[PDB]
Amino acid sequence: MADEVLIEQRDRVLLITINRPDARNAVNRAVSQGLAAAADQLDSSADLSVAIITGAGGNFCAGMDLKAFVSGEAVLSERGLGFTNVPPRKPIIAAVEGFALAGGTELVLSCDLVVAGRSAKFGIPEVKRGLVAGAGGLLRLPNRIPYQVAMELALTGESFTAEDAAKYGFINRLVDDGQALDTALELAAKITANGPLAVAATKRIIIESASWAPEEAFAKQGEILMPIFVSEDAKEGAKAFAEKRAPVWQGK
Amino acid sequence: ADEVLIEQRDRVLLITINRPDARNAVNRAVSQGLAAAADQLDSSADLSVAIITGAGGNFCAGMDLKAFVSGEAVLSERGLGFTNVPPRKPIIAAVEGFALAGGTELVLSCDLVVAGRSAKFGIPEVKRGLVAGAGGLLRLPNRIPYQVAMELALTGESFTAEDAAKYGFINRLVDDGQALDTALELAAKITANGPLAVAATKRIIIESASWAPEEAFAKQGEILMPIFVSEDAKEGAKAFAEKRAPVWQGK
Amino acid sequence: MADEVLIEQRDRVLLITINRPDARNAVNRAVSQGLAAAADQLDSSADLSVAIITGAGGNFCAGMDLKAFVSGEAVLSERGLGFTNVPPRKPIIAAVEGFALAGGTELVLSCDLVVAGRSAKFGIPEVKRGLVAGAGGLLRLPNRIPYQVAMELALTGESFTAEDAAKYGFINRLVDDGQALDTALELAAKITANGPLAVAATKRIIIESASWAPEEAFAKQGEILMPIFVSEDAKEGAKAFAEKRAPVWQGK
Repeated sequence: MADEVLIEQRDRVLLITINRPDARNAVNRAVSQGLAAAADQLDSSADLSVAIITGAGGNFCAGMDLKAFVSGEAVLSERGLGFTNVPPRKPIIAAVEGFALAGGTELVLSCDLVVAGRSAKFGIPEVKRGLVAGAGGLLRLPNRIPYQVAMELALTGESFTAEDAAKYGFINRLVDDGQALDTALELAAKITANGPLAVAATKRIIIESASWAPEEAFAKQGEILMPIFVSEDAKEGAKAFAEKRAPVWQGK
Repeated sequence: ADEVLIEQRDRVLLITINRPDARNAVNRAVSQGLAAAADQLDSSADLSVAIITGAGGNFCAGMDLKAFVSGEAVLSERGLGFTNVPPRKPIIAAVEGFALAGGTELVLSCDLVVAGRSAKFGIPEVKRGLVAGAGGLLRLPNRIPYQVAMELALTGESFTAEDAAKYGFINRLVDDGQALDTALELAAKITANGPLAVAATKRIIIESASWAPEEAFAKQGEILMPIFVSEDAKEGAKAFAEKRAPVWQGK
Repeated sequence: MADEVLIEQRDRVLLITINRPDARNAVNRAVSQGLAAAADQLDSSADLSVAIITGAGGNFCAGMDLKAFVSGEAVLSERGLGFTNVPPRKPIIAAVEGFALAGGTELVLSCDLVVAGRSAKFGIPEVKRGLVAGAGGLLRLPNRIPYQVAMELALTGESFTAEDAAKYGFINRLVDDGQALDTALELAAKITANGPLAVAATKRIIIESASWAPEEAFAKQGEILMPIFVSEDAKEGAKAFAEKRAPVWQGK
């Protein structure tokens, strides 16, 4: 059987495919560990700038594999359910088709950007069973869409589509079913044209800044900016611009 | 009759401000009765959700100024009714007609909003040289886009349910007079679910805004633990697997 | 050569105009200092309640003047690029036409309200040169429009129009090109109609509340509120309302 997580490098893009189509890409031990390792690979390899996560067979992820867990498999890695608890540092785009409920929705929420087929289905249903979502969905959904919409969805546990969520800026690209990956690939290419460390540092500032004291916010930002300003890539950006040619990025 | 009416319908507490002739302004009896309602909601295991609405087609005109001026102690230990310490369990505002000033701050202390199309909101304090102090400024810029909340707070202008629907401030937008009926359906969607679960989900959504990132999952975990050992959690798994409805206890 | 920053008072409104249209109103030292001193004037003058900032000759601001930086001008003032890092205490409206990229966009984000001509062009393009935007755009854009859209624009560096951005609440008044100043003045008058101290304190609570611990938020608000309750304007506001006459504010 093919690997349950596929990993393919396309220039500065790392394409991560959950590959259990007959289980709608539910997260068992091999998927959780494979996704954690992809995150590590993305962040540790200089010639990568961005990742895309997607699912084989027109479904993204049914969430935790309850059957695998009940048999005795560990579904959590060091980064949580795949990487829900500790998403990667470098930018990652979720390319979502079809079923993406529950842990699948929480995995989507751990990503930075979302490209989705219009029929793609999301949800945080835990309260229906007298449970509460614990893989970050409650920490993040209320910051991606309007507070009262997120609250409604979390309290009713109802499903919602990419098509419905597009008005709230939760869907960076809304396309026809079947188009999410090719669209994600284009968006990734727009990002990887830019300075590798600069796109990473930008993300970092955006995530960390909502934790900073206003008194310190500019100094904290400045700490992250400094290495960028003196990077080799920053030199090449200016040089390439003067010379009317494409920059050649190195990630240093 | 009583200036605040309280009615239990299974797991729903219906709370009605009952001063229609005063457009349901908050005097001492109202503020105290709303605070007492919040206590009853939060202390009663057989309640999961509340709905707050106003008698006679208006929600709440805010602070009763005649009461304030005549020396009534209008603020309760939870603020203007419960603006400052809102209930722990989920609550829905069912808003018709006039909902200005303190009334808008009362709406903003709720979690979800069902409104008649013509319902009127606003934070008009600056027009009188005052500042809104019952939570409006702390919450409105987190419920609609920052610059829209800023604008509304600085001009003091009124805005309707219809205008605000565009920003995700209105969970259900209904023909005028239908807010309570629609809130009762929305409430039933939530009371269908685990009582402890819906309260804890709300709790995490609220308190997460002020957690250090590096401690967010640990803080969250402290709220989840009592849930995963709850009797409702066990009943939810057994009810699903026996293809029947769950019978909740709030334990 | 005219002043690089024009300043005009209309009743309680301070109109601040960046005046280097030859350079598309790029910020050199003269502009940065002019802008900082205009902020100071707004905040220290009791008979002012609100400002409007705009650019002469049909664009807002091209951002940092590169010729100036390169040659050695100390462009950053005490308040940043003009006043990006420490904006005015009192409310300020950006009246934006035409080119408003990079530093210009961050200047806009340092204001509280935006009125823009529909073809106005914003952007945070630093990543394209292997740089990161450092004048507050990354601290602020994600709180004005949806998180993932801000993240996207930050990572792509892609320009966006006022027309595009209006759906997100980033544009308080979207108007035809050429009408931004006129409309900003009408909005400013709607604000100056209200208590000067009350509008400033309202802005302060909105900004600073973002960083208060919940259990202290009402007490901290209480501190900013106390001076308002006992203010002379508070009395005047109630008596003018009672009488249904224009209140005459004093700023105390």
